[PDB]
Formats: sequence, C-alpha cells, structure tokens
Amino acid sequence: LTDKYTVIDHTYDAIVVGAGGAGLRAAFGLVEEGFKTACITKLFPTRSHTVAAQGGINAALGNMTEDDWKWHFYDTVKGSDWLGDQDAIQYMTREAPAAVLELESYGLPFSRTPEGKIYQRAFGGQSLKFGKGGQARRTACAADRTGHAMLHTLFGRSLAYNCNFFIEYFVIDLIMDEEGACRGVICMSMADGSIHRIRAHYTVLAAGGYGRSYLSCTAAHTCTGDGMALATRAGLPLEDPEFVQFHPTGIYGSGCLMTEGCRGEGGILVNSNGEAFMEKYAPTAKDLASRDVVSRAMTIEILEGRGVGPKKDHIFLQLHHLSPETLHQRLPGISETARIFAGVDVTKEPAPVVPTVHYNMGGVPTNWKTEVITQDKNGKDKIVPGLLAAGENACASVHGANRLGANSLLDIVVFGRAAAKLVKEKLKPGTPHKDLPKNAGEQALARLDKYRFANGEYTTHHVRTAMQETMQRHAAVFRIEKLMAEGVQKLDHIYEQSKSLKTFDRGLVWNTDLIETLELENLLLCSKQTLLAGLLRKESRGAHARDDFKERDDKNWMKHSLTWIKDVNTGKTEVTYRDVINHTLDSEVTPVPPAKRSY
Amino acid sequence: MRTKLYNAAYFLLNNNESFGHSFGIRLKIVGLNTWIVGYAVSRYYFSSLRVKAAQDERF
Amino acid sequence: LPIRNIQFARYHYLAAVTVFTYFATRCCLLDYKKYYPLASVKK
Amino acid sequence: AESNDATSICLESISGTIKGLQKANYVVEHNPNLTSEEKKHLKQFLVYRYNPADPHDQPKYVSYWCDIKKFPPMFLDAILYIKNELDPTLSIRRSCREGICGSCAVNCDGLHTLACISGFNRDLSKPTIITPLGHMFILKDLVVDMTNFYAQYKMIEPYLKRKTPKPDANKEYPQSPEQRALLDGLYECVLCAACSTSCPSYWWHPDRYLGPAILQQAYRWIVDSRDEYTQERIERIAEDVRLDDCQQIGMCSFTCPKGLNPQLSLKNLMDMVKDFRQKRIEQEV
Amino acid sequence: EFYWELKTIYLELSRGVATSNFHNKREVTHSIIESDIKNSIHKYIQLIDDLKDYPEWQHKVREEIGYYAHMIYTSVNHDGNFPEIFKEFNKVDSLYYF
Amino acid sequence: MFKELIHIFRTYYITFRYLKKSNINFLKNLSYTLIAYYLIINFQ
Ligand SMILES: CCCCCCCCCCCCCCCCCC(=O)OC[C@H](COP(=O)([O-])OCC(O)COP(=O)([O-])OC[C@@H](COC(=O)CCCCCCCCCCCCCCCCC)OC(=O)CCCCCCCCCCCCCCCCC)OC(=O)CCCCCCCCCCCCCCCCC
Ligand SMILES: CCCCCCCCCCCCCCCCCC(=O)OC[C@H](COP(=O)([O-])OCC(O)COP(=O)([O-])OC[C@@H](COC(=O)CCCCCCCCCCCCCCCCC)OC(=O)CCCCCCCCCCCCCCCCC)OC(=O)CCCCCCCCCCCCCCCCC
Ligand SMILES: CCCCCCCCCCCCCCCCCC(=O)OC[C@H](COP(=O)([O-])OCC(O)COP(=O)([O-])OC[C@@H](COC(=O)CCCCCCCCCCCCCCCCC)OC(=O)CCCCCCCCCCCCCCCCC)OC(=O)CCCCCCCCCCCCCCCCC
Ligand SMILES: CCCCCCCCCCCCCCCCCC(=O)OC[C@H](COP(=O)([O-])OCC[N+](C)(C)C)OC(=O)CCCCCCCCCCCCCCCCC
Ligand SMILES: *Cc1cc2c(cc1C)nc1c(=O)[nH]c(=O)nc-1n2C[C@H](O)[C@H](O)[C@H](O)COP(=O)(O)OP(=O)(O)OC[C@H]1O[C@@H](n2cnc3c(N)ncnc32)[C@H](O)[C@@H]1O
Ligand SMILES: COC1=C(OC)C(=O)C(C/C=C(\C)CC/C=C(\C)CC/C=C(\C)CC/C=C(\C)CC/C=C(\C)CC/C=C(\C)CC/C=C(\C)CCC=C(C)C)=C(C)C1=O
Ligand SMILES: CCCCCCCCCCCCCCCCCC(=O)OC[C@H](COP(=O)(O)OCCN)OC(=O)CCCCCCCCCCCCCCCCC
Ligand SMILES: CCCCCCCCCCCCCCCCCC(=O)OC[C@H](COP(=O)(O)OCCN)OC(=O)CCCCCCCCCCCCCCCCC
Ligand code: SF4
Ligand code: F3S
Ligand code: FES
Ligand SMILES: [Ca+2]
Ligand SMILES: [Ca+2]
Repeated sequence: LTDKYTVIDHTYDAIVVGAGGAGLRAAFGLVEEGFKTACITKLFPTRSHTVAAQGGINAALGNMTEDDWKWHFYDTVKGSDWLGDQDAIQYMTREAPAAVLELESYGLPFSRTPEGKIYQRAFGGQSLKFGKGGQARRTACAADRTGHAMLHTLFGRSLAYNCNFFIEYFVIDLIMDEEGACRGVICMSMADGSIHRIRAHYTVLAAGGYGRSYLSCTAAHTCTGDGMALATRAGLPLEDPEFVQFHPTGIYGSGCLMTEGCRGEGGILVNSNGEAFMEKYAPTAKDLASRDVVSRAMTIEILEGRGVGPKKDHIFLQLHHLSPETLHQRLPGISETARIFAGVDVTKEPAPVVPTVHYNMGGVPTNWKTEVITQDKNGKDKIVPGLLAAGENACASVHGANRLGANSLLDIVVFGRAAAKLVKEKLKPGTPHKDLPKNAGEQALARLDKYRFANGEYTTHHVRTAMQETMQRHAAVFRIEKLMAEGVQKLDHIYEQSKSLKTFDRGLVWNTDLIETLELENLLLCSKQTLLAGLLRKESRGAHARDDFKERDDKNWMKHSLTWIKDVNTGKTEVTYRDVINHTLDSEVTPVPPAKRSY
Repeated sequence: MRTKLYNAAYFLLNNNESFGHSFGIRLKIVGLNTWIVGYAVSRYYFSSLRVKAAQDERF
Repeated sequence: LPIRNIQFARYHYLAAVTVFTYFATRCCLLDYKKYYPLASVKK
Repeated sequence: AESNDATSICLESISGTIKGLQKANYVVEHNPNLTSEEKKHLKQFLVYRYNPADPHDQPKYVSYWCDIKKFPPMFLDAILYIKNELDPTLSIRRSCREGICGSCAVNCDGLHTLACISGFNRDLSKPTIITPLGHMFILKDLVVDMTNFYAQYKMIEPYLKRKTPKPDANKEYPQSPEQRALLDGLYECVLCAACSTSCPSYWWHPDRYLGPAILQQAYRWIVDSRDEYTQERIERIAEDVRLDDCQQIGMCSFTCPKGLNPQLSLKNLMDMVKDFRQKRIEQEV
Repeated sequence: EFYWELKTIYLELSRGVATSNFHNKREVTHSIIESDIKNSIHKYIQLIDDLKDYPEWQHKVREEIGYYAHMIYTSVNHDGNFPEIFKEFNKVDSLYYF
Repeated sequence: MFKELIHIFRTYYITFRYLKKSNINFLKNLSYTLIAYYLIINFQ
C-alpha cells in the first residue's frame, strides 16, 4: 500500500490554492469576512508571476482624461472580439475604480500626477466615447514595475491579518466525492515530503496559467498550469484552451518582456526598411492596437521578408525618440532588462522584439461570481459545489478571445474579492464538516509514487522539450488544419512516451525533479486540450487566427469550447460547446451588438 | 534529528574593499584597547615577581 | 534640552579617565631597572 | 541504553576539524571519463551538493565540464543546463528568469547575487564555484532556509496604517510627486536576502538584529507620507539591537544586484532614531 | 523567564552549530535536548491556550516566545523523532512562522 | 565605553548571550563602584 507516506489532516473553512495576486486577495478577504482560511502555494507569495507584471492596473479613474466605466466596458467587449461573457465584463469594469482606490488605500505606490492623483497612461486597445473619443489613458501604472508593487502591498496586507500560509506546499490533487463536490485538497510539503489532506468547504482554485507549454514564452518557469490541470484530472471541463495571447513585444532569443506601456509612451515598431508599418495594419490606433492584431502584423512583416536583424527574424522596438528623463522615470526596469538580456542601450538603440506566448485566456470555466461550472450530462451547466476558480486560472470569460491588455491585474483583484464575497454569502463560519470520502487520496499518492520511482526510458527534460517544440511549431500565431493535425499526432506520441518517464532522484526533501515531472504531466494535459480545441474551431477569431478560415463566423462559432480529458490514462480528449452570455447584470449598460470591425 | 549546517559566508566571499575599510577601523580600536590593558597587566605581572634568591637555597 | 555645566562634566569625565589610566597602567612611572646595564656611571 | 560521550565527541570533533582543514574544498568529478584534451574546450563549474535527507550524504563540490557555447551567459542558465542535461537531481529555486522574483539568490562565484541576471567568467581556465547563501541553513544543494528572513519581515508590520479617516472615501490618499519620488529607489527590493546574507552584523546576530533588507523596508514604510505611524515604527525598530547592531559596513549596498542602497536607508534610520530619542525628552516638557 | 528557558535551548543548539565549535560538533541531536524541546513546546502551547481571553497578550506571547521555538524548528532536519517532537508546534505555530 | 565593551562581547561571543540586561547592569554598577574605590584609594 501507499500508507508509507506520512499523512496529516487539517480542517479549514476555506482554502486558496495559489499565492499570486488573486490568491492573496482572496485569502485576506476571507480572513476579513471571519472565516478560518488557509493559503497553499509552492512559492513564497512575493515570487509569483504577478510580481513580474510591468504594465499598470487598468481602471476608469478620471484623472488624466475624462473617463466613464461604460467606455471601459465597451473597449473590453470589442477587445474580447465578442466571445467574452457580458455580465462578468460589466461587473469587473464597474468594480475597477473601487478596486484600484482600495489598492491605493492599502499603500500601493502609484506614480503621482503633479496634483497628487494616481497617474495613468495610454495602453493598447483603449478608447473613449465608445471608440470614437481617441486614445484613452486609463491604465494606472506604478512606474514600470506595477506587478511587483501590487504584489508586495497585497502580501503586506495579508500579513496584517492571520492567513495561515502554507509556504512552498505543492498541491497534488483535489479531494472530490462521488457527488461532484470538492471536499478538499491533497498537497505535499516540499521541505520534508509530508502529505497533507486539507479538508475545507470552499477551495478558491487560482494557480495561474500554462505559459510554459510553449518553447518561447514570457511566463515564469513555475507557470505550469497546475490550476487548470487539477480540474482536468478531477473530471471538470476546461474552457477556451485554444486561445493563447502572444504579447507583441518580447526580447528576442530570451523570452523576456518589453512592457506594452512603452509603446504607449511613444515607442515605435520598425521593420528592416526603417519605417513604422503598424499604420497599414492599424490605421486608427497605430501601435496601440489589440495585442493579437499587433502580433499578427509583426508575424506577417517577418514572413514578408522584412526581418529587422540578422537572419531577418525579429522587429526593432525604437525607444530612443523619447527623452532620457522619460525613460528613466517611467521605464527604468525595462531599460535595465534590455541592457541585460540584449546588451542594447534603450536610450540610443532599438531593441529586438518578436511576438511571444504571453497569456492563457483559457481556464476553468465559471459564471461571474467565481464559481466553477460544468456541463451536466443533459447539456445544461451546473455549479460544482465548493469550488471557486479565480485569477488567470479561471476562464470567467471576462477576457473572451483576446485580453485587452492591463486588464489581468484588474481581473485578479476584482474576482478575488468577489470570491471572498461569495464565500461570505453562502457559507457560514460555524458549519461542522462531514468526514472525507473513504478513498481520500489513494490516486494522488499513487501518481506521486509512480513518478517518484519512475525508471522509464525518456528523461523529463526530453519529453518537456519535445512538447514545447511541438506547441511552438504547430500552435504558433497562425494555425492550419494539416499542421494542427500533425501536431496532435506528435502530442499523442509524446503523451505515450510520458507514461515511461525516467526520474533520477528518489528523495523527498526539495525533490525538484519530481515537482518538474508533475508539472510536465500538467502541461501535457493542457497542451493536448489546447491543440485539439484549436483544431476543431474552423474560424479566425481573436488570437486564434487560421489561414484556411480567415473570416470569423458569428453564426456558428460564437460559443466557448469546453474540453474534457476523461480517464487520464487513456489520454483521449473530447470537446463540447457552451453558449456565450449576451445579457448584462443590469440595464445600466446595453450589451454591445456583434460588430464587424475589430479595429 | 540531524542538525543542519551552513557554509560561513566569510569563508566563500571574495575579499571586498568595504570589509577591509570597516574592519580596519575596528581592529585599530581593538588594538589600542588591547595594548592599554595588556600593558597594565604586564606591569602588574612583572611587579608580582619574587626577588632573586641565592644559589642552591632552600626556603 | 539645556544641560547645566556640561563643559564641567566633560572635563570631569576626561580627568577621571586620565587618572584611572595613569594609576592602572602607571604609564608615567616606568621602571628603569632594565636600562641600568645600558647606562654610564659616575664617581 | 546510552552513556556519556563528551570525550568521544570531543576527540571526533578535533580530528574531523583537522582532517577537513587538510581536505578542505573536497571535489568529486561528475564524469571522470574525460580526456584532458576535451577539457580544454569545456569550462568547469564546481557546484556545492549536499542532501541532509540522505543519512549517508555529506557536503561536497561536484565538478561539471560544460560547453558554454550551448546556453546563454548567465549563472542560472548554466545551472539549469547542468540540471537538465547532466544531473537532474540538482536543486535550486527559480521563478522569474529576469531578476524580479529574487528567488535565485546564490553565492555566484564569491559574491551573493541573483543567478538569473549575473554572468560568469568566460575564461575556460579559471573554475566557477556556485554555492548557496553563506550563513543560511542548507536544506538541499543551492536551497537555503529563508524562513527566518520572512519571520523577521513580518515583525515590521509592512502594511499602511493610518490614524486619520479619509475625508471622502471616493478619492486616493493625496501624495505629491516629491513625496512619491521619496520612495523611488526604495520600494524595488525583491527580498532576495543577498544583501543581508553579506552583512557581518547579520552573520553574528541573525535573530536579535534585523537584516539590512528588513530595516530598509521599515524605512520605506516610515518615509511614506500616507502612513501616520511614523513615531510608532521608529520606536518599534529602536528596541535593543534590531537596528543599533548595524556597523555601517556598507557591503549591503555593494552586493545589491538591484542597485539599491540599503546602507543609506539604515543611516537615515539611525539618524531618525537618535532624533526620536532626543526629542522624546526635548518635546514633552 | 519562560522566554529565557526557550532561548537557553536555542543557544545550546546555536553553540552546537557554531563555526568556531571545532571541539564539540555533534551530528545528531541527543535525547536530553529533544525532551527539553518537547516539554518546553508543550508548556508554551498550554500558555497560549491559557491566554485565550487576552488577544493582545496571546499575540505578544506568540511573537516573542514562539520566535525561538521557530528557530529551533529551523535548526534541525525533518527526520528521526522530528514529527513527534514538533507535533503540537506543527498545528498552528509553524504556519505562523513562514 | 563600558557599553561598547559589553556590546562587542555580546556580538562576538555566543556564550555571553546568556547574560540578561539585568546582569549586565549589575556588572556595570559593580564596575563603577570599583572604579570609584580605585580612584579614591590610590590617593590615600
Ligand atoms: C604563536 C606562539 C607565540 C609564542 C610567543 C612567546 C613569547 C615569550 C615571551 C617571554 C617573555 C618576554 C618578556 C619581555 C619583557 C620586556 C620588558 C623587559 O625587559 O622588562 C624587564 C622585566 C621587568 O619589567 P618591568 O620593567 O617591570 O615592566 C615591563 C613592562 O613591559 C613595561 O616596560 P616598558 O614600560 O619598557 O614597556 C615598553 C612599551 C613599549 O610599547 C610601545 O611603545 C609599543 C611599540 C610597538 C612597536 C611595534 C613595531 C612593529 C612593526 C610592525 C610593522 C607592520 C607593517 C605591515 C605592513 C603591511 C603592508 C602595508 O610597552 C610595551 O612593551 C607594551 C607591552 C604590552 C603588550 C600588549 C599586548 C599584550 C597581549 C598580546 C600579546 C601578544 C600576542 C601574540 C599572539 C600571536 C598569535 C599568532 O624584568 C626582566 O628583566 C625580565 C626580562 C624578560 C624575561 C621574563 C621571563 C619571565 C618568564 C615567566 C615564565 C613563563 C615563560 C613562558 C615562555 C613561553 C615561550 C613560548
Ligand atoms: C548593600 C547596598 C548595595 C551594594 C551594591 C554593590 C555595590 C556598592 C554600592 C554602594 C553604593 C555607593 C556606590 C558608590 C557611588 C557610585 C556612583 C556611580 O556609579 O555613579 C555613576 C554615574 C556616572 O554618570 P555619567 O553619566 O557617566 O557621568 C559621570 C561624569 O563623571 C559626570 O560627573 P560630574 O561632572 O557630574 O561630576 C561629579 C561630581 C561629584 O562630586 C561631588 O559633587 C561630590 C563631592 C565629594 C563628596 C564626598 C562625600 C563623602 C561622604 C562620606 C561620609 C562618611 C561615610 C562613612 C560610611 C561608613 C558606613 C556607614 O564631581 C565634582 O563635584 C567635581 C569636583 C572637582 C573639584 C576640583 C577642585 C578644584 C580646586 C581648585 C579650585 C580653583 C583654583 C583656581 C586657582 C587659579 C590660579 C591662577 O556618576 C554620576 O553621574 C555621579 C558622579 C560621580 C559620583 C561618584 C561617587 C563615588 C563614591 C564612592 C564611595 C565609596 C565608599 C566606600 C566606603 C567603604 C567603607 C568600608
Ligand atoms: C599567567 C596568568 C594566568 C593566566 C590564566 C588566567 C585565567 C583566568 C580565568 C579565565 C576563565 C575563562 C573562562 C570563563 C570565560 C567565559 C568562557 C565561556 O564562554 O565559557 C564557555 C565556552 C565554551 O563554549 P562551547 O559551547 O564549549 O564552545 C562552542 C561555542 O560555539 C563557543 O562560542 P563562544 O564564542 O562563546 O566561544 C569562544 C570562547 C573560546 O572557546 C572556544 O570556542 C575555543 C577555545 C580554544 C581555542 C584554541 C585555539 C584555536 C585555534 C586558533 C588559532 C591559534 C594559532 C596559534 C599558533 C600561531 C602560530 C603563529 O571564548 C572564551 O573562552 C571567552 C574567554 C576567553 C579568554 C579568557 C580565557 C583565557 C585562557 C588562557 C589560558 C588557556 C590555557 C593555556 C593554553 C596554552 C597552553 C600552552 O568557553 C569555555 O568553556 C572554554 C574557556 C576557555 C578555555 C581555554 C581555551 C584557550 C583560550 C586561549 C586564549 C588566549 C588569549 C590570548 C591571551 C592569553 C593570556 C593568558
Ligand atoms: C596563553 C594562551 C595563548 C593562546 C593563543 C590563542 C590565540 C587564539 C586566536 C583566535 C582568533 C579568533 C578565532 C577564534 C575565536 C573566534 C570567536 C568568535 O566569536 O568567533 C565566532 C565565529 C564563528 O561562529 P559563526 O560564524 O557561526 O557566528 C555565529 C553565528 N551564529 C550565532 C548564527 C551561530 O567566528 C569564528 O570562529 C571564525 C573562525 C576563523 C578561523 C580562522 C583560522 C585561521 C588559521 C590561520 C593559520 C595560519 C598558519 C600559518 C602557518 C605558517 C607556516 C609557515
Ligand atoms: C508573465 C507576465 C505576465 C504579465 C505581465 C508581464 C509578464 C512578464 N504584465 C502584465 C501587465 O502589465 N498587466 C497585466 O494586466 N497583466 C500582466 N501580466 C499577466 C498577469 O500579471 C498574470 O496573468 C496574472 O497576474 C497572474 O495571476 P495568478 O495569481 O492567477 O497567477 P500567479 O501570479 O502565477 O499565481 C500562481 C500562484 O499559485 C502558485 N501555484 C502554482 N502552481 C501551484 C500548485 N501546483 N500548487 C500550489 N500552488 C501553486 C504559485 O506559486 C503562485 O503563488
Ligand atoms: C567593523 O564591522 C565588522 C565586523 O563587526 C561586526 C565584523 O565582524 C567583520 C568580519 C569579522 C571577522 C571575519 C572576524 C573573524 C576573523 C578573525 C578574528 C581573523 C582575524 C584575527 C586576528 C586579527 C587576530 C590574530 C592577529 C594577531 C595576533 C596580530 C599579531 C601581529 C604581529 C605579531 C605583528 C607582526 C609584524 C611584525 C612583528 C613586524 C615585523 C617587521 C619589523 C619589526 C620591521 C623591522 C624593524 C626594525 C627596527 C629593523 C567585518 C569585516 C566588519 O567590518
Ligand atoms: C585575551 C583574553 C585573555 C586575557 C587573559 C588576561 C589574564 C590576566 C591575569 C591577571 C593576573 C596575573 C597574575 C600573574 C601571576 C604570574 C605567576 C607566574 O607564573 O609567574 C612566573 C613564575 C616564576 O616567577 P618568579 O618565581 O618570580 O621567578 C622569576 C623571578 N626573577 O612561574 C612559576 O613559578 C611557574 C609555576 C607557576 C605557574 C604554573 C602554570 C600552570 C598552568 C597550567 C595550565 C593547564 C591547562 C593546559 C591547557 C592545554 C592542554 C593541552
Ligand atoms: C570574554 C571576555 C569578557 C570580559 C568582560 C569584562 C567586562 C568589564 C566591564 C567593567 C570594566 C569597564 C572599564 C571601563 C574603563 C574605565 C573608564 C573609567 O575610568 O570611567 C568609568 C566611568 C565613566 O566611564 P564610562 O561610564 O564607561 O563612560 C561614560 C561616558 N559618558 O566612571 C564612573 O562612572 C565612575 C565614578 C566616577 C566618575 C568620575 C567622577 C568625576 C571625577 C572627579 C571627582 C571629584 C571627587 C572630589 C574631588 C577630588 C579631587 C580634589
Ligand atoms: S536589499 Fe538589495 S539585495 Fe536585498 S532583496 Fe532588496 S534589492 Fe535584493
Ligand atoms: S552590510 Fe552590514 S552591518 Fe550595516 S550598513 Fe550594510 S548592513
Ligand atoms: S530567477 Fe527570477 S529573480 Fe532569480
Ligand atoms: Ca484565463
Ligand atoms: Ca510616515
């Protein structure tokens, strides 16, 4: 048996699987609500990917220019390309000003306008007066390191309360009973290999995306989509996995990011000819177009032979036009990063950039109150008891087919607070727990032991590299049916290989090899679902662009694509569809009809 | 329980100018005080010594 | 803030330190028995 | 059944110290089957390895000969190349890859620094030594126990406390660009602990004395104009040797890979503490 | 005085792991100090329980005394009798000191 | 001065950490008394 693993049982009113912005927000919000809450993270909170976020927090404060949150809602809907749920977008947009002001109240250092108000700068895809008011400066940014400051402020507030952090615990699986409810979580202590079965009523499942599924990706090494894989292994569906947003600017050959806000300060994109070409692809907003269209324009310019650098493989991001004072005051961190990872002095030289895998619009589906949902066998969606996805891990549909840009932090904060509010709404602090199922964690320990003592033929790194190369080659900016089918075959072969992995460490204390193997399994699941969902959708919408079907079809494909991986061992993927929401939470804002422009 | 161990930093850090500059002042003061105290102790010790005795003398 | 007779306090502390050091070390009252072999003689 | 073991332990300690001094910097070749001709084209990394979980393991350098023309020029890239290609049991913390998370702080060849944004001596003759942070307990390989660092960080109450209600609740705490730039170069700390592991006062008194980083954070929360617990924070950091133990060595500002100046922040904190002590007497009268 | 009891235990451990300690270096913790740690932590938990009516006093006792309990926790590996010695500490206090 | 000597001994010697501030103060008082006695007696 697997009883040889030490097992310890806890009991909490609520759990938060993750310590990013969403995780910390939800945890200390729950603690405010009066619930005995716990937070589980494999990294010290201040080292989550939220720290690396550079652009600002998008919100409709009327400081730099007259703004109204309805305009922000319209911009979000258009940027989503009419594939995001209207209700969730309305809620997030309406709550954005309060969320940002509360963040400032916590002590988050925001760049200050001369009058003392929070500073804001233009971003890609913003506008006023429902698109006809010109560029909109609504992104409230704390210099060029907004993510770092926001995460540190949230962590400080968390410390202000008692959140019972589980620092550097890796969550293996979700304890679910036969009724489909999430009883709790099963995690491991990387320090000494102890296994903890944390029982709880609600489990806020916010554990980031799977950016590391590709070869070149700005995502941290720890962004392995554990949140999206726990649900998949638990039988829950995954929503909109084919849409992957490529940030237009990313340092070539390194994967590091060039803050989009730089192009908002006055940066330019240049091909080998030495001209700004984005006008031909975005005559209205020029550089500050939606990330998807900018990335497609850059890819086309690359494929047109006008590659800026040696072997014509990237594009020049010019920033020396701006004054050095502006660069040092608004873009210090990115200037240093360019100096390091490129050896290019931003003040007087152009940086090399290429579109890079940035964000995962996919995730565990929810409704808008941050409750996981799943299609009942009839075909109607039902709420999974005791499970509240949040953050990037949750496909609340607030981003639809293309994230607007600088809306991810806003989504994080707003929906973490919303999840805490919902837990307060439904659960009561003084509710006794029922015993965990008979087979609490047999399968979790089984998988852990299987990967721990694996003596297969292929090394974890080899399989991970094969998967990353396959995704990079076949799930790039442009998709085509034959190439995607080849990629699906390759991914099936790689998955077959993964059943015979080899691991070289049989220890438990900080056995990073085992952690990376588990993350490899998670990324394999996510990659299979992503590629199949991309293959099925026969249209060109949002970030999902196909050479065979260049026109989006609102008549047939205006529906989220849910993916199922049942019987993980079999590794066969099915796909169904869930209709989009076209009804706002209220009559305050009329839902935006499907237009035909997308810039 | 196997007690944990660590590698002392000063054994594995490249020598730096800050260490030298600060520990120089600290050692200057240490030397001054140690010299004063040792001189006092030396005077006490030497004055504590007995007087020379005759050759092959008992008591 | 004002300290009455601060200068007197400074000089008293200095004098105390000087006297204590003088008596403890006997810096001024050396021993010259070690120099006798290296000295000339009269008479 | 057990007996007194003072003598055996003493003799073993003395003998082991002598032998270790004789056999300091113990090194084991990862792949002994290397022709000396081949080593001309490969650079040598001496990586510290230690697995306290295994009762039979003891600390040791391991020698890896790698072709530096196969991965980018950074300490983290070399470490990960060794892990993935040669020996995947190596342990190290890494999240951000661009010097932001601060998890990869290690002793990169004699200097504490983030391994992700630090290059290494390209010359193929001089070997490169990678070891964990010095005075931190070693959990496995290049992974140290930074728990005490976080515990100390918690004691400074790093959250904005205000004694005056906001006038309208629909605005933001006013702060002019000067009162914001007062924080510039002071909130960028990533809590890597590279500086504090290089502070001798922190070597000698890890618990009673807060590190340079934590004290810099306290200074950040003090100088911030929006918070109103200035005197309270000053008094809290003025206890025993939480701050008085700093000797202005200045190594903290020299090691900081982010370019911050914790030494200056600590100097300002000392000045403010002195003024607080004096005017607790001068004012209340 | 209870705080100084815990600090005495920690000081013994620190002298054990000191770099200058070339003469009294011990690989494995002996039973006596293990028993002392266990009983000290038991008394500390009982004290925390007895201060349930005084949140400020309870918080101060945690922040002050439990600091050295946490340092003792960090001084040793998680093997041997470690799960049993720190059983009470692992419930709540260990999570606080992370 | 005395304060500095005590500080150095505390920061460098691990064993000296055992002493409380109260014991340090008692040593301070005894040392001051002995210094006063020394100053007075040497002149007698
Ligand atoms: C590692 C192993 C090491 C082993 C070492 C072994 C050493 C054995 C020593 C044996 C005893 C020697 C005694 C010498 C006495 C000298 C005075 C004298 O003649 O007095 C006559 C003496 C009467 O004394 P007194 O006149 O009453 O008072 C004497 C006082 O000293 C007052 O007289 P004064 O007023 O004339 O004083 C002069 C004045 C002069 O002071 C000054 O002005 C100072 C000037 C200094 C100049 C230095 C210049 C150096 C240049 C440096 C350049 C560096 C450049 C770098 C560049 C770098 C690149 C840029 O003050 C001093 O001399 C200062 C002394 C206080 C010392 C303070 C420090 C004490 C602690 C540290 C000790 C050393 C530790 C080393 C550790 C090493 C570890 C590795 O009577 C005799 O005739 C006795 C003669 C001596 C023999 C005594 C025998 C006793 C035997 C006892 C039994 C046990 C013996 C055990 C032996 C063990 C051997 C292994
Ligand atoms: C069982 C009980 C518990 C036992 C515990 C164990 C230990 C024993 C404890 C026993 C309790 C007493 C301990 C002694 C006191 C300790 C004090 C202390 O630690 O204070 C630290 C504390 C350190 O503070 P700080 O912040 O560091 O500042 C110190 C600075 O020095 C700042 O100093 P400052 O600036 O404030 O100055 C202080 C002031 C203090 O002085 C005074 O005001 C006092 C004056 C003397 C009074 C003596 C009264 C004695 C009465 C004795 C009666 C008989 C008793 C018999 C008992 C028998 C048994 C029943 O100095 C002066 O007044 C300076 C006078 C200078 C005169 C210069 C003359 C100039 C002549 C020329 C004139 C101009 C001519 C012009 C010509 C021009 C020609 C052209 O000291 C003070 O602040 C107070 C001042 C120092 C007082 C020292 C007193 C020492 C007394 C020792 C007595 C030993 C008796 C043994 C008897 C044995 C019998 C068997
Ligand atoms: C002639 C007139 C009469 C002279 C004698 C007068 C004696 C008066 C009474 C003295 C009472 C001393 C004991 C009470 C004080 C507190 C002790 C304490 O902390 O207790 C626990 C503490 C033990 O703590 P632990 O937990 O066992 O240790 C682990 C901790 O991590 C350790 O943590 P920690 O930081 O607390 O430990 C540091 C510890 C030091 O303890 C240690 O951890 C190691 C001690 C041994 C070190 C040996 C050297 C190591 C290698 C260094 C390199 C040497 C190179 C030499 C060659 C150079 C060639 C060029 O520091 C101390 O012991 C503090 C006081 C030291 C000065 C006072 C004692 C002076 C004794 C001098 C005579 C010794 C016997 C003769 C030796 C020569 C025979 C030919 O101390 C003791 O129990 C041992 C006491 C010392 C025993 C003697 C060791 C040799 C010391 C030589 C010093 C020489 C200085 C230079 C001037 C000498 C002028 C005479
Ligand atoms: C009459 C007797 C006289 C005997 C004379 C003996 C002289 C002793 C001189 C000792 C010098 C200082 C080092 C020992 C004491 C340290 C005390 C202390 O506080 O340190 C604690 C610290 C160690 O502790 P730590 O670093 O763990 O700090 C404490 C941290 N906590 C609290 C977290 C545990 O410092 C040291 O001990 C440093 C030791 C350095 C050792 C250097 C050895 C150099 C050897 C050179 C040999 C040269 C030979 C040349 C031959 C040539 C031939 C041709
Ligand atoms: C990569 C990136 C993203 C980014 C950005 C720049 C970069 C380089 N700049 C942005 C910007 O300017 N504006 C913006 O709106 N977004 C920007 N982004 C994207 C955005 O920051 C992220 O999408 C979002 O912040 C991520 O939030 P989330 O909290 O969901 O993700 P996370 O911070 O990575 O949190 C994950 C946490 O969960 C823990 N974890 C992970 N796996 C596990 C397992 N298995 N068990 C337990 N815990 C787990 C992680 O340790 C972390 O704490
Ligand atoms: C100031 O703050 C600081 C600290 O405190 C918090 C630190 O801890 C630190 C770090 C601290 C440490 C590493 C401490 C641990 C290490 C230690 C103590 C090692 C150092 C040890 C010592 C200094 C003691 C040993 C040395 C001695 C006894 C010195 C002996 C000297 C001798 C014998 C002199 C030799 C020279 C001569 C005899 C001269 C010969 C030539 C001539 C005479 C010339 C000829 C003359 C004629 C006339 C012809 C720093 C850097 C710091 O800055
Ligand atoms: C830096 C930190 C430390 C600082 C420490 C400071 C200490 C301050 C001490 C203050 C008090 C000073 C007292 C001085 C007493 C000196 C006594 C002495 O040994 O004097 C020398 C004496 C012979 O002197 P005398 O008879 O006068 O003959 C010469 C006359 N022209 O010699 C003799 O008669 C020889 C016999 C007596 C001496 C015996 C010594 C025995 C030592 C045993 C050591 C045991 C431990 C060994 C450890 C190592 C083991 C491997
Ligand atoms: C591992 C090894 C560990 C070893 C540990 C050892 C620890 C030992 C600690 C104790 C020894 C410390 C020695 C310090 C050096 C001696 C200094 C001294 O003589 O002064 C002592 C003290 C003042 O010095 P201090 O308190 O240190 O500094 C105060 C700064 N404001 O002076 C006093 O307070 C004494 C009281 C008198 C002060 C002077 C008073 C004024 C002087 C004039 C008096 C006039 C009296 C009447 C008239 C007489 C003349 C006519
Ligand atoms: S003080 Fe410097 S070295 Fe330490 S965490 Fe902050 S930036 Fe890094
Ligand atoms: S390196 Fe060390 S002691 Fe003080 S000012 Fe700088 S911290
Ligand atoms: S690896 Fe990201 S900061 Fe060190
Ligand atoms: Ca998402
Ligand atoms: Ca203030």
